[PDB]
Amino acid sequence: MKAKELREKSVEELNTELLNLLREQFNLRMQAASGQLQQSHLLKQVRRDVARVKTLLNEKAGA
Amino acid sequence: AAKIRRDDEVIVLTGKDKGKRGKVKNVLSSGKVIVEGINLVKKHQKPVPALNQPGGIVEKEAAIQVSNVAIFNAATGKADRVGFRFEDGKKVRFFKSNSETI
Amino acid sequence: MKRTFQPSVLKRNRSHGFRARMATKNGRQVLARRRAKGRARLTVSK
Amino acid sequence: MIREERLLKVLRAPHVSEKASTAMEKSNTIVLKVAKDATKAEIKAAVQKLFEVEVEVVNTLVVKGKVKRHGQRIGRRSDWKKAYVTLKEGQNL
Amino acid sequence: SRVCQVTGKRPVTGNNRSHALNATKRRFLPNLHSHRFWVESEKRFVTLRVSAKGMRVIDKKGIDTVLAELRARGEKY
RNA sequence: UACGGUGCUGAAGCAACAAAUGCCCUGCUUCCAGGAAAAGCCUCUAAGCAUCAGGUAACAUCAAAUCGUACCCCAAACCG
RNA sequence: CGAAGGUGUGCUGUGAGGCAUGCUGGAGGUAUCAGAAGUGCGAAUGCUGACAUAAGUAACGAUAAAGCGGGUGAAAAGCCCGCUCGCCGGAAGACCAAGGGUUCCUGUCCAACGUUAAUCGGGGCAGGGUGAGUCGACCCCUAAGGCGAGGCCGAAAGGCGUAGUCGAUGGGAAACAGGUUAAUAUUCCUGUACUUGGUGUUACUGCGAAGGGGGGACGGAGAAGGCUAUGUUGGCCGGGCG
RNA sequence: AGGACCGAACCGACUAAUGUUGAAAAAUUAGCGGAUGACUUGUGGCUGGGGGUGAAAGGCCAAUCAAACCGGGAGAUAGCU
RNA sequence: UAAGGUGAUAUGAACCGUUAUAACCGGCGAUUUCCGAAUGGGGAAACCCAGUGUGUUUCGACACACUAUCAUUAACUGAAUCCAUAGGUUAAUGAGGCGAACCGGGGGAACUGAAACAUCUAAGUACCCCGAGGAAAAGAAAUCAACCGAGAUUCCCCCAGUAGCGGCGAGCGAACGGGGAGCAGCCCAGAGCCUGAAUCAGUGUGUGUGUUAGUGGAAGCGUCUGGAAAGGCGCGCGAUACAGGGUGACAGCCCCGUACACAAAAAUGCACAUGCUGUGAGCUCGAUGAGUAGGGCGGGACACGUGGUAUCCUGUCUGAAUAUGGGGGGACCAUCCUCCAAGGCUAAAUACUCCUGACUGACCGAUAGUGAACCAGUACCGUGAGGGAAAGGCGAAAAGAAC
Repeated sequence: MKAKELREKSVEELNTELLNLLREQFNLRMQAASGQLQQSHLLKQVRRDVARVKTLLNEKAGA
Repeated sequence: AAKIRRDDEVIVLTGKDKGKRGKVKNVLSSGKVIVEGINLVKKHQKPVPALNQPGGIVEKEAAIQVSNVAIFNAATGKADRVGFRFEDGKKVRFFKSNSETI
Repeated sequence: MKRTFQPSVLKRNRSHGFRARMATKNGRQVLARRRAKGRARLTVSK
Repeated sequence: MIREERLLKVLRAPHVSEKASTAMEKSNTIVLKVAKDATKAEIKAAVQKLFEVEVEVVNTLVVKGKVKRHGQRIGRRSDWKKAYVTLKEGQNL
Repeated sequence: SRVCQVTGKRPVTGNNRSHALNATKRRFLPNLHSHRFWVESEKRFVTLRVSAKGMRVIDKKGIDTVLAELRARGEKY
């Protein structure tokens, strides 16, 4: 997912931005630190995916 | 690129297994390879009180050097060195001595 | 008996601390020698 | 108001202990590890909006990191912040 | 500092020599005086710290040319 | 009563006298050696603003952030 | 089919030395003839490391002092519990500041640390623990003093200093009782409070300063008077009649 | 009233003994002086090396003082060991 | 580029990838908390406290940006005072700090040597301070030479431990001239003719080459000892490749490489070519650097210590001629020769190595070589500046010892 994020509008990367943080990131920090979450790789891939959305969002907004 | 690689059948050139064929299990970035049924060490490990306890003397394979193996030709039935040629933009390996692409 | 080192953090810092080495020419040369010698702690700050 | 991007990064873990446990089962307070730069307004707003409960008041201490060692190599852990979040009479989590 | 504002005369260094030739360090100082110069073109008194041969060169070159040199080299008067 | 305690219940709960180096007291008396400053605080107005702004009073409501808080501290934890 | 090195033996040269070989070792050595030297150690109160000697010797850190029973343990003079005994009690008690920085509390281990043993510990390992509108800091204000735009001065670096700006050891708003944790509490809980700002409504209304005045605002000693903390005794209440 | 008197805290340090590879690189014990003053103490500040400060001893200036400490000139120089 | 990866101690768990959007390598971007010149004010560095403006469909609270000083320039304001200057406000541009050596300049010791010591030496060294560059500095004759000539500066070898200076002690010590490295000349003080004429500087573009990833890269088997072969023995092959490193002992032919031949989407350094802008060629005529040269006094630099001392620099007092003129030619005068100060620019030869790459050593091999082969400027010591260690090697492979 790098062209897929590249082909939306600024509003839609703000939506999937807030959903990467909201649904994914926070619930996996809370789920990870409360004994659950066997699958730990999700933390990494979510974090890098927020990096992609902020990158494309900085590239799309202005310069 | 790398001459001996992952799913490949080799023969062993030096030591304890000289002339034994076998398939490469994996290949370690130390420049070593683990080849099945070849460099068998008799480890004996402790039954850790965590998840399952085998105990005993487990006979594993050890990593031999990449330079101690060469891939088995099977058209001549001997060891053979590997080169790299280009075919249709693909860098392919080929056997030396009959020049056959692998 | 009353030994010489009677510690105070405020006098340690006002005297030999970083904002007090940087405050003058010669303390900046002190910091330059401590960085050049390559030193884990330059001043005594904490 | 506090933006939601800030407000997600503040809460970090629920704190499990016996002081925490007796705080929940005896005085409505949930104890949780927060961001080190998180203020009490941020923690209150983030529990209001991320566990959808009603917070009465927050009390924040900062816990100092312990100097451990491996072998003969020391190291301080890391300071964190712990928030005693006193909820109202209607709560579950 | 003791610099003539016209000629640029710093204090220089030297030796007190004696009759036994014992060298000692000394400073030769310029004859710096603070004199107030009437400029007719501006109708004002510009006060300068001149030497006593900065006044010779002001008497010869004129005060306007000298002030043009000080304004030229960024000496503020 | 995992004898470690844990809950429940709980009477009287007054007076006299003595009394500080603490309080009235930043007082009072006295003495020369003649005993910080600036803000908060209370007031006065100038420029300005004048049926606005501001001030006062009552009521309501919101806010009071941040860092320290363990433990030793005449000492086996500080300086030796 | 065993190098250097190490350790013995035998032979040999006038000597420094050489040669052969057993055992250890486990991978390098080097003829001859030349070349270059960090080229030869017993001394330097030589430098560094190791190991002796006195020597199983002095000592084991206040002459406040211990005794017994029981428990745990592989093992108890020292740990835990109990009963006695002694010591401090204007301290050897309690609370802080400075300073330290997890030593606090719990479980667990006894290698080293503890001048002995240790099951114990301020030791090792792991987990826990520090909750504030009212306490303190930050903050507002300043003293000594620092720094200091401009500025005056000075070979350069820089010195001094005006406006200012910092600087507590001083001045400035407000919370007490009771309960609770193994470990925090004027912070948590219960009860009862108080303070300062913002905003809104309502009623009345002249408000307004890096400006004026007051106040803050402040010595040593002494003397009583009125109190309180606190204590003693009686009354009351509960228990005892040895 | 008092650089007043006796005497604890507090500041000091006159004598003796111990200690002198100490419990301690200056103390302990028993006595001793001052103890409302030219006192004592906390916190901060200022003075710096031929310089400070000194009720003056050449005392003190981080267990160092007839010229601190650190670094450098520097492998000073040593007709001496 | 790729069949394997998610850095190490350091294994695990959870996964990603295998013909291409795993991972790894490179170019260009994005993010880049706080402290630090630190720059909004302050401060005990990594913290405390703001102001101003813009925006925020819960705008009772948030988010972003700007706000240091100084120099220069401009605009608007603006005292004593009328005009005006000082001052004030705002904007634009630049600077500030760090860094090992080399370089120029401002200051500048003493121990030591003289077998004492004061002139002298050490020594314009150590050190302090300012400034600059990839080099700096110097530089285009008011220079030598010597009646012949040379032709800017810098560096090297002689000259030559020479002439000289010297309590004529200790010591200091040239130039002329010769041989080389390198070679380059110009502009303003000034008008007219004439214009873009060479010249460089700033940029675009094109070409060539280099850097930053890479690609291909020859040729061996049998037998004996052995734990293991690259070793012994026997027979082959490569070489524009027998530099080196690893592989279970010593490998040209096992592996990585080496010789050799190629490779860049992008960013770049250098060199040509070329577009634009700025800049000025060339001709005639004129001018041709005044508190200056020189002097008196004091001091310094010249190899030269005031001496018979030329020359240069100037703190102080003075003070010309200005091409029918002036400086020098080692006191000084005359004759003769040579040159044109009081304005400035200028490449190369030259000096150095914080840092990068490749290669090399009759350099060291763990008490050596860096203080530091190892998580070393660390532990530790000291208030501080500062001082400053010790410590490498199981094995071929952890098969690192089940029971």
